[PDB]
Amino acid sequence: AAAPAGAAAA
Amino acid sequence: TNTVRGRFYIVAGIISVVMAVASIAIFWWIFYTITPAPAPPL
Amino acid sequence: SAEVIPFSIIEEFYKRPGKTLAARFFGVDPFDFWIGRFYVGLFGAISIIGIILGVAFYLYEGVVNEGTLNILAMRIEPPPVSQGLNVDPAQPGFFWFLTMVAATIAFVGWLLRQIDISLKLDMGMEVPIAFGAVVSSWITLQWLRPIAMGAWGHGFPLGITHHLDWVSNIGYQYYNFFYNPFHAIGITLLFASTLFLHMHGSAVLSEAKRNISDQNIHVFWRNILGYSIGEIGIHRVAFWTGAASVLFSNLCIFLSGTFVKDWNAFWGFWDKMPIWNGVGQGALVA
Amino acid sequence: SPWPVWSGYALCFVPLAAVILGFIIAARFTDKQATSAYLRLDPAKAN
Amino acid sequence: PASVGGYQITCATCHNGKAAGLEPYPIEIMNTLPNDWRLPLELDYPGGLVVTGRKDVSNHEVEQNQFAMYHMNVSMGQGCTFCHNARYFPSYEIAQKNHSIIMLQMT
Amino acid sequence: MNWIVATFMLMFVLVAFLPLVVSLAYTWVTNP
Amino acid sequence: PIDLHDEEYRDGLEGTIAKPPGHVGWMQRLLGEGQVGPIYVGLWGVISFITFFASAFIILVDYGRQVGWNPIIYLREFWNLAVYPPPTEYGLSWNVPWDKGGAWLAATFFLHISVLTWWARLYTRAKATGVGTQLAWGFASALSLYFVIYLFHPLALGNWSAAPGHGFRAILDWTNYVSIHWGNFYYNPFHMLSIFFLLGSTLLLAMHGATIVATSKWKSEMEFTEMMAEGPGTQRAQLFWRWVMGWNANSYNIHIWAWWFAAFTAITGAIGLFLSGTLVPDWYAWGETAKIVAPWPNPDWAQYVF
Amino acid sequence: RPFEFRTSVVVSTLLGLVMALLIHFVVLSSGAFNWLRA
Amino acid sequence: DRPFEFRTSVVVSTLLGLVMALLIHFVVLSSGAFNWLRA
Amino acid sequence: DRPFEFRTSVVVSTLLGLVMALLIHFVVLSSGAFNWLRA
Amino acid sequence: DRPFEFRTSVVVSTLLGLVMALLIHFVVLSSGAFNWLRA
Amino acid sequence: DRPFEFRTSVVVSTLLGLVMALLIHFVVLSSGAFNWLRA
Amino acid sequence: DRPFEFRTSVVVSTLLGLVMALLIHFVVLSSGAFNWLRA
Amino acid sequence: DRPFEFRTSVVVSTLLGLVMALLIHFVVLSSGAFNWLRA
Amino acid sequence: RPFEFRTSVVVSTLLGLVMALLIHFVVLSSGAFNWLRA
Amino acid sequence: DRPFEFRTSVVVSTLLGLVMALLIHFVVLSSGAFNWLRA
Amino acid sequence: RPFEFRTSVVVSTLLGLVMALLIHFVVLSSGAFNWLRA
Amino acid sequence: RPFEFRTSVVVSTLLGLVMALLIHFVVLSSGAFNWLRA
Amino acid sequence: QNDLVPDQWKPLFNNAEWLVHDIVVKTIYGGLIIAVIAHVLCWAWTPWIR
Amino acid sequence: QNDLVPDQWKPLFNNAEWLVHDIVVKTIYGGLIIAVIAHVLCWAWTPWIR
Amino acid sequence: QNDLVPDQWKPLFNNAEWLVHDIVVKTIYGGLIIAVIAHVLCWAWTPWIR
Ligand code: BCL
Ligand code: BCL
Ligand code: BCL
Ligand code: BCL
Ligand code: BCL
Ligand code: BCL
Ligand code: BCL
Ligand code: HEC
Ligand code: HEC
Ligand SMILES: CCCCCCCCO[C@@H]1[C@@H](O)[C@H](O)[C@@H](CO)O[C@H]1O
Ligand SMILES: CCCCCCCCO[C@@H]1[C@@H](O)[C@H](O)[C@@H](CO)O[C@H]1O
Ligand SMILES: [Ca+2]
Ligand SMILES: [Mn+2]
Repeated sequence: AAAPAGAAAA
Repeated sequence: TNTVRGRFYIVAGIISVVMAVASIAIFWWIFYTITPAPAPPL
Repeated sequence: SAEVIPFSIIEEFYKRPGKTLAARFFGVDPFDFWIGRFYVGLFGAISIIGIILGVAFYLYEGVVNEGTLNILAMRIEPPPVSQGLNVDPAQPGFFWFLTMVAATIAFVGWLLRQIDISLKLDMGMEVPIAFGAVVSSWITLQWLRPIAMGAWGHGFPLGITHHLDWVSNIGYQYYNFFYNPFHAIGITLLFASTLFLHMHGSAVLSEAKRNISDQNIHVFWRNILGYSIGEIGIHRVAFWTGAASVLFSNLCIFLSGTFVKDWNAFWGFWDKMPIWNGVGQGALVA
Repeated sequence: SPWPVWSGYALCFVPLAAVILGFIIAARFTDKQATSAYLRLDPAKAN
Repeated sequence: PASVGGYQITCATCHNGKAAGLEPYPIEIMNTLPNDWRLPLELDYPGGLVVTGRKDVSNHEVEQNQFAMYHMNVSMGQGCTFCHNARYFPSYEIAQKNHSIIMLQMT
Repeated sequence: MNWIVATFMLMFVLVAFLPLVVSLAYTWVTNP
Repeated sequence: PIDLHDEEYRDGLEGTIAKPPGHVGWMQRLLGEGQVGPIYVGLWGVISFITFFASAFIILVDYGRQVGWNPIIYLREFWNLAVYPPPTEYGLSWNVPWDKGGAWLAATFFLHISVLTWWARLYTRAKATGVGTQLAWGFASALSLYFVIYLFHPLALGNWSAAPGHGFRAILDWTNYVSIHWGNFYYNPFHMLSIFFLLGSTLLLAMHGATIVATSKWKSEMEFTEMMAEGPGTQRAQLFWRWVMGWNANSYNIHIWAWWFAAFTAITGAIGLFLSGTLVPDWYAWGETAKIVAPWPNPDWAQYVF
Repeated sequence: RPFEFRTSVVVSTLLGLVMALLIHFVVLSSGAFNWLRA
Repeated sequence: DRPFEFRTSVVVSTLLGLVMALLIHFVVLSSGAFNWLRA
Repeated sequence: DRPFEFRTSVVVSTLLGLVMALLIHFVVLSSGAFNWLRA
Repeated sequence: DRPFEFRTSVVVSTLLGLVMALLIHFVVLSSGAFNWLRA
Repeated sequence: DRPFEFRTSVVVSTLLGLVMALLIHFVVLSSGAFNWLRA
Repeated sequence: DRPFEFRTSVVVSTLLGLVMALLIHFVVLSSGAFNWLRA
Repeated sequence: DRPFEFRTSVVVSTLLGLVMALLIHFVVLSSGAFNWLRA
Repeated sequence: RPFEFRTSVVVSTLLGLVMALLIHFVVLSSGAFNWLRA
Repeated sequence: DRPFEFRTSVVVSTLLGLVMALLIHFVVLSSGAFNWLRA
Repeated sequence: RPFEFRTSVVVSTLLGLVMALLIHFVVLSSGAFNWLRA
Repeated sequence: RPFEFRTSVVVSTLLGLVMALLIHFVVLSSGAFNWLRA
Repeated sequence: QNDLVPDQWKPLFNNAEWLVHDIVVKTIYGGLIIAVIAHVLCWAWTPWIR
Repeated sequence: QNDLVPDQWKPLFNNAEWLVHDIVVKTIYGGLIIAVIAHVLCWAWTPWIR
Repeated sequence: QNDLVPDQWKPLFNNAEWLVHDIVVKTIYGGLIIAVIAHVLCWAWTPWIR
């Protein structure tokens, strides 16, 4: 869920 | 060291350095040999 | 394929002993360890020695020997040009020399340390090359040019506002400095570097958190300029331009006290070429 | 007076302090973001 | 002052071994200048070529100043730093600037 | 001016160009 | 809903030319990409082209008039010809002769229009594809300094001759003259800030390029897919800069650093140049009152004399 | 369709405006007519 | 689909009118032919 | 969902107050209006 | 979820105190109002 | 196969001839040896 | 686990003390109030 | 778990001692207070 | 393909050409020999 | 496989010959030893 | 593993060599001895 | 396990070469021997 | 591990950290005593407040 | 491991680090004695406090 | 292809490289002879050491 850019995508 | 490649690299490096310094040396020897000294002022 | 890793596994996986330059020369690195986050080695001890000594000598020359607590009013100056290339502990410029030498060691040590780290992670040697360009800038300004001129008094003073008085006086002694061709090339490369940095930052930020493909940015950069460079070529161009900017500026400052004395006279040949000399009349001659 | 003029503080020292402090804060937040836990490829498999 | 040497103006000055045909402004010294620029001798010195900090002056006057200043340092065989400290051009800390004021008045 | 020391210093200034040239040549050779 | 093929291979005014595309080999070998074209032309790209070439036509015809319509003297003297703004005796007036400032005014107006329409083109083409409008605002920050140099500083000073001439040598001359007029520009503190940001931008560009090329065996330069899951190259770059400096960055926020370091240069430059003539008429004297000038009582001037 | 009407309209309108502005600038600089004089 | 767009023409007209107004005001007021804002 | 965070308000207020206080102190010090730290 | 951590408060307060002490000592020393460290 | 293309040689020869002709004409005109184009 | 580490405190204290000692020695030597290192 | 490593502490102490000795010797040599290594 | 031999011969040819040109100009501008005199 | 392509050798030799011919012509013309395009 | 003898040998040799060079340079530049003088 | 006599031989040879170069340069460029000008 | 520490300071100290803390505090006390003596001697030599 | 280290310093030192530490402390004592002698001799030569 | 090239320098030269190397050395020898003759003639014209 947690991603390098700071976005938490499903 | 054991292969021919390393020996060639070392010899090429030393040859290039000595050729550069000797070229500069002979250039300046010829220059100072043939070039006249400047005239002193009046 | 991809999961959440806490970056401790990442750091622990890549730590290995002994793949540096000292490990290849002596067979072992005497300082092959880490302190905190930093990696110490040979050339990490030498660099830190140089850093501490340079800071201490700079502050001793500024606070003592000048009696000022204002950091913007210090003139850490070299010896006069009448002293030649001689060093004397009983003469005013001595501490400047010490500071200069220490800085050189620090800078050179830093460079070599980078190579060591590049060898530990199995990388290329691009960062040492790009940094060695500006280390050569320092060496040209403080070592080669004063030796060719013949005195240590041709180097720059190390004050925060006073090293700019040297730049102003040197630039107006060889007037006009704008007419130096290598100077123009260096300024062109600096401006191009800043433009390229802004363009790359904008391009990567404009596609970050979006449900698009990787081909949208190519179509964008091809609709506007007619050419898109690619992802390996943007970063290659960045590296090359950044290095060349200072590489070309080394010549401009080296050739000023040697081989040249006036950059307005340098162009005196241009109007005297046989193709177009002797073709106008009045204020249109030459 | 041994003191600068008021525009010396307004034009020189406040921007200097602002630049230094902003650099420190931006570096702190950049490093905090970069060393956190998020999606990465496994170093053991990927190498 | 006596520190300049005490040399005198004679016939060979201003003539250099020629009777007529003297050229005050040869084509060899017009290298970066228009080939009709002449020294502005209708002004008063000091004050004729001062530009620093003036709001009744613009880049046209600064260009006219720079033409004369390059003529001067071609005529001395020197750079700008012979008469100036380049960190402040209004400064009078080099004696050659006063010598040059006297020589502008003479010419 | 010595003119012999100045030439060696000029050669050092020029040899400072070498790593970038080698980088360009490496890029050209390794990408046929 | 974006069809990239239609966005690149359409006809009309709202379409592209230079189709079918070309291919340059040495660009493919050195840079990795070799395709040139097609290039979009629209309404904002035809208004920029025509206005730019109107201004260029005016400048080049005036060059020819100054030379005397002689092609050989034109070639000889090309790099030191210029079109200059009206002298100081006129104010901001437009009732100036053509050979004493009218051509400069016309050409500058057309150049203003061209740069504005180019900004519009960047904005609209960013929205036509699916990307954000970050190049447009970077160009706006760059244009702030341009409009201070050519429009606002002359307006606040009260004459057009405070603006640069149109030529190869005239921009260097403008730089020299403007620094000489207002004291010394080295003691301008926003000049110091601008230099800080410019040299930092060059530092950062060299660093980023070198570190991405160094780790390119593991495809670290594909920064679009690295911002979703990081692989071995990005991990190695992070470890390199952590073991060198003590702190590192991401494959995302490094380009944030890049954008802001490049943007601050132009903004600080605009502020410094605008303040240069209107509030502080002498920067060395100001720096002397602000305690940032070193005394220097006994200079060794033998260095500066031949 | 080889020729588009919109391109013709845009190009002709822009050229007309550019020419009008240029002629006005030239005539103002000439000083022949009184116009905006002192 | 539509050969001409109304929104584009509106934007272009507004920008052109603003630019012309600014240019004419500056040209007219800097000539010195009118007695406007005189100390 | 709150429009603002309390932490941001606290940090902004503290920073603004500190900068304002330092500026006012140094502006008053160099004016010469008050005796204060006078040699 | 606390708004503030104690560690950041401690670090900020300590650095602010040290910087303020150094600044006030420098200003008081550079005024000439006290016979302190005069020769 | 073929080391050179005929098109490249033709282009190079044409460009070289044109440049040479222009250069020689300019040198002769500027020399002043022939009457030619005189006022 | 714990807000502060003992090692960081030791390191920071040592660095600060060393820097302060060197700075105070240089300032007191520069002041000229003591007959400390004179020819 | 010990807070420090012994080898690193030895290295740091040795480095500090060497730097201190060099600094003090170079400061004393050029002060002219002692008749040592005089030309 | 090895890069040593071609690089060596190219650098040798460049050095020889540059040295010959430099020595010829130095001898010409000295006036020791008659050579090209008015 | 070959150490040198024939095309590169031909191109280099042609360019060198042209440059040398131009250089010698200009040096000899500028020397003044021959009459050539006088007046 | 720690305090290996070879590393200590390397460190000692490097430090001794550097100190010898430094002291020779300092004594030569002091000008106190009549050594290598004109 | 990683120690060998070849390492010591190589290190000592390179060190001797560097020291010989440095001593030649220092002695030649001095008040005595005056760069062999005499 | 956390057994020689007093019960109050368990959440902050270990055994080794406790020993190193004790060493550091004794060193600090000795340094403070020496600093006081040095200042008293310097004042007896030349007072710096006049 | 630690068998000849004293009981008090077991969690801090090793079997070889104890020996290296003893060598270091003896080196420091000898250096301090030599430094004191050197300072006394230099003061007898020319006092630096006047 | 490694033929007609001696085994000592086989890891460096091919046969085409061998032919090019032979041409290069022959050119060098011819140039050296011509240079010696040129220097002798120039010395006979005007000696530069007196
Ligand atoms: C007129 C001025 C006088 C003079 C007046 C004074 C006065 C007054 C003082 C000194 C003090 C000192 N002087 Mg004195 N001194 C003079 C001239 C000299 C000269 C010289 C060549 O002229 C020298 C070499 C010295 C040397 C010294 C030092 C021995 C000492 C500074 C200790 C220190 O660095 O603390 C810093 C050391 C550190 C290791 C930094 C750490 C300290 C911090 C603050 C606390 C943390 C401790 C740490 C956590 C413990 C862990 C263990 C460590 C890792 C080892 N002085 C002249 C003659 N000097 C000071 C002193 O006596 O201190 C004992 C002092 O008060
Ligand atoms: C630094 C140079 C060399 C080296 C040079 C020497 C020399 C020389 C000697 C040794 C000796 C020894 N070395 Mg060793 N040794 C080195 C590296 C090592 C390393 C290592 C981990 O790398 C180790 C474990 C050792 C270990 C040892 C011991 C086997 C042995 C005995 C020490 C002792 O008795 O403690 C006691 C420890 C002390 C430190 C004594 C204190 C003296 C100090 C140094 C004072 C300064 C000297 C001063 C001029 C005289 C005294 C002052 C007065 C008090 C006023 N060496 C390095 C590579 N070593 C000694 C021996 O007996 O040889 C077999 C000996 O003489
Ligand atoms: C004697 C010379 C003076 C000096 C006088 C000045 C003056 C005057 C100025 C500067 C300014 C600057 N100086 Mg300075 N400067 C000096 C010495 C230095 C030194 C040095 C090492 O000595 C350095 C590094 C600098 C560096 C700088 C820069 C930081 C800064 C301008 C950068 C910039 O953003 O340009 C980039 C330029 C732009 C962004 C505007 C132009 C481009 C825009 C984007 C429009 C272009 C579109 C175009 C029309 C399209 C046509 C192209 C088509 C493709 C064909 N100066 C000394 C003191 N300097 C400027 C400044 O900012 O002041 C604070 C300025 O005005
Ligand atoms: C006479 C006064 C000058 C002189 C002035 C000129 C001028 C001026 C020129 C020459 C040119 C030449 N001169 Mg001459 N020349 C002089 C003395 C010399 C001396 C000497 C030892 O003194 C030598 C060796 C030469 C040698 C030469 C040749 C290199 C060259 C003629 C051959 C050639 O290649 O063009 C022959 C051309 C071809 C073989 C190609 C055919 C071109 C065709 C005819 C196309 C022409 C374009 C046409 C006009 C367009 C119309 C097309 C229709 C619309 C269809 N000159 C003296 C000093 N010389 C010319 C040159 O350099 O040309 C390259 C040249 O322009
Ligand atoms: C003009 C006289 C100068 C002087 C100028 C020089 C110069 C120049 C040199 C020395 C060197 C030496 N000098 Mg001295 N020297 C002077 C005054 C002194 C004083 C003094 C108190 O006055 C002292 C103590 C010394 C001491 C020394 C030694 C450090 C050294 C002794 C040579 C040696 O060890 O063999 C060295 C050789 C060996 C141990 C064996 C080497 C093996 C082979 C036989 C060497 C030939 C190699 C050769 C390059 C060929 C390479 C082979 C191929 C690559 C295959 N000199 C005076 C001021 N001195 C030399 C040096 O630094 O050497 C390290 C050196 O070059
Ligand atoms: C006398 C003239 C000067 C003066 C000139 C110097 C000089 C010069 C030095 C000192 C040093 C010292 N001075 Mg003093 N000093 C002065 C006045 C003072 C005053 C004062 C209040 O007046 C104070 C407090 C001091 C304090 C000090 C200490 C900081 C230090 C001595 C203690 C030490 O570190 O242990 C001594 C050292 C050790 C315990 C380390 C162990 C050393 C071992 C023996 C290694 C020696 C190297 C050896 C040759 C190599 C090994 C052998 C090989 C294998 C062959 N000085 C006056 C103003 N001072 C020294 C220093 O800074 O040392 C770090 C130093 O070099
Ligand atoms: C006589 C007046 C001057 C002098 C003037 C010159 C001039 C002028 C030159 C030399 C050159 C040389 N001189 Mg001398 N020289 C002088 C005194 C000396 C003294 C001395 C101790 O007195 C020495 C050691 C030398 C030594 C040298 C050598 C460095 C060199 C001869 C080697 C060479 O070129 O062959 C090496 C052989 C080759 C490199 C083979 C390559 C040659 C082939 C044949 C290609 C030739 C090009 C050809 C024109 C191309 C035509 C192509 C066809 C049309 C297809 N000179 C005196 C003081 N000297 C020459 C030089 O530096 O050349 C590099 C040179 O040009
Ligand atoms: C610089 C201020 C001069 C000094 C010093 C002397 N002369 Fe001169 N003189 C000067 C100029 C600019 C000219 C005009 C030259 C021209 O091209 O017309 C002259 C001219 C003369 C002449 C007349 C020349 C002629 O008619 O052909 C004479 C006879 C003459 N000058 C004499 C002269 C003497 C004797 C001087 C020393 C006492 C002397 N001049 C000094 C400028 C200057
Ligand atoms: C001695 C022959 C000089 C040379 C060489 C240069 N300058 Fe100079 N400068 C000189 C004088 C005698 C004066 C005073 C002019 C006056 O009418 O009073 C000046 C003046 C300037 C100024 C303006 C000073 C001011 O107060 O604003 C500037 C900006 C200036 N000069 C610049 C300058 C430059 C750029 C030079 C190198 C080309 C240069 N000067 C040389 C004397 C001499
Ligand atoms: C390199 C700088 C611009 C010059 C371009 C023309 C030089 C020759 O360019 C050739 C290309 O034509 C060829 O396609 C590639 C390999 O595909 O190799 C290059 O050397
Ligand atoms: C709309 C843009 C701003 C317009 C501001 C116009 C400023 C006019 O300023 C003019 C000067 O430029 C002119 O030289 C004199 C003539 O005496 O009169 C003034 O009013
Ligand atoms: Ca001219
Ligand atoms: Mn990137």
